[PDB]
Amino acid sequence: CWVLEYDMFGALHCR
Amino acid sequence: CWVLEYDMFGALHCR
Amino acid sequence: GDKNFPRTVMVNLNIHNSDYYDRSTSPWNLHRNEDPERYPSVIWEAKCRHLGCINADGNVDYHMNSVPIQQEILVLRREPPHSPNSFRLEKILVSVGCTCVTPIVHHV
Amino acid sequence: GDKNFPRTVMVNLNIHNSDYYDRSTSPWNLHRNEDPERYPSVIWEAKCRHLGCINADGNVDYHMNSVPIQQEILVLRREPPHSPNSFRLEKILVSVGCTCVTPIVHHV
Repeated sequence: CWVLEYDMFGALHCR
Repeated sequence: CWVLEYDMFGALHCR
Repeated sequence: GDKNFPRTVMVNLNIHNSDYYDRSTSPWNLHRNEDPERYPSVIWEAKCRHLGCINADGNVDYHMNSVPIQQEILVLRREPPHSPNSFRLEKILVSVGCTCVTPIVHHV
Repeated sequence: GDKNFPRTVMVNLNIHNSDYYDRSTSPWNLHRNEDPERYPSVIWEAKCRHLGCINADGNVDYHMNSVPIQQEILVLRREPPHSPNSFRLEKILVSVGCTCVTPIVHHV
């Protein structure tokens, strides 16, 4: 999981 | 900071 | 997974760089949770007080809905259990407060 | 500080264990922020759309206030800069959404 981001709905994602 | 806690207002504190 | 991805990283834990729950038309209560295996050990969860929203007369209006605003937050889970210096990153879905929304109702 | 407190801990980064912004009487917009020195690198900030709250007619009622619901969240800051495996724990105050509150107004 090199890139961890929040989406606009408050959930985290591995990008 | 052995003990890290949220208070009921959403702030973090070292206890 | 990617073998170049670090399975362990170092983290320095030294961080350095009125209330709405009652006054809101979608008021909420707060529930405490404590887990010594988690850092932070104490988190609070908002629970909406009512199904509807409070109107100008102080009564519940059921034509509107109180809903919780949620987000995922990061915490550290001790791994192995009781470890003072070894953790796994963890995500938790928390309710931060409530808002008042127009319901989904079809005029069929 | 306490000399027994670990100044560095290990963290395994492998995590394993409709929308209200528009429908709310205190609606909000979302602003994106990206910083590659932060993990998570992308966070979003809610900004309340209006000073007042939306009434049954779809108009802004200025006798009520839209206010942001905020909480501090934990993130990791790369330290030294650009480090792939060394961080400092950091806290950020984020606005998650908005709620509608009765204003503080004195009948003097």
